[PDB]
Amino acid sequence: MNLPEDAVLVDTRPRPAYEAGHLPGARHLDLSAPKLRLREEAELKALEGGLTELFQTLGLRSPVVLYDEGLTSRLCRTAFFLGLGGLEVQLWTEGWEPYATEKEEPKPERTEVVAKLRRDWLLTADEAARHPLLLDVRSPEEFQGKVHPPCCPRGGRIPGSKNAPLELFLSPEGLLERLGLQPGQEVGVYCHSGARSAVAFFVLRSLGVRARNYLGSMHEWLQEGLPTEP
Ligand SMILES: [Zn+2]
Repeated sequence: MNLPEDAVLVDTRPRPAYEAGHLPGARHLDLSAPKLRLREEAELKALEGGLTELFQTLGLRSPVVLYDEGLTSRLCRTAFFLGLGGLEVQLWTEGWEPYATEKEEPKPERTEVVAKLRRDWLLTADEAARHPLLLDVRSPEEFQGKVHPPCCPRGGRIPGSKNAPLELFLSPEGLLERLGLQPGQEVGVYCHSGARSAVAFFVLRSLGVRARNYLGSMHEWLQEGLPTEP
C-alpha cells in the first residue's frame, strides 16, 4: 500500500505491542466501544466535541493512516471514529511491520483541527428505525433472541433486520452477491454496542455499498424501549 503525503500515523494495537516498536511518529490509539445514546442534537454535538478534543490532543490532521496486524475490530472501530469526525482515513493491514522500529512515544503539539460529524457514515436510532435494510452482524443465536448479554433486558433483534454474521465480511470475494446486495445500495449495520460493526462498514464501503454504522446498536435500541423481535 502506498501512503499519502504528510500522513499522520495511528497505531491501533494494544499498548505493549506499540511500546515494543511502532512506526516513527505514530500515535497510539486503541479505542474501546463506547455505549452511545444519540437521540438529541446535543448528544450528537457532544460526540463531536469529544472527537475534537481527541484529535487535537493527538495532533491529528488529514490524511491519517491507521495500521494494525490484519483487519482487526479495534482498527476498524478506531478508524471509524476518526473518519466519523471528518478526518480522511485509510486502513493499512499489512506491509508496515518492517517499519515498526520506534520505541519512544511522540509528544506532538496539539493541533487545532475541529471534528465535524460525517452523518452519511452514521445511523442514529431514529435513522436506523427508518432504514430500508439493516444487517445485524451478531451471531444467529443473538439475532434469534436466544441469548443476550446481562447489560441488556432481553434477547432480540431490530424488526425486519437480516442476519449477516460478522465472519462473513472477512471473505469479500462474491460477498455482495451472497448477501443479495449491489454497489450504490443503502445498507445499515449493527450489533450490540457498535464494537465490531465498523468491520462490516469498511468492508461494504470498499465494495461500493453505501453502508451506514448504527453505533447505538442493540444496546441503545433496548435501553430506549424501541420495538424488537421475537
Ligand atoms: Zn447491552
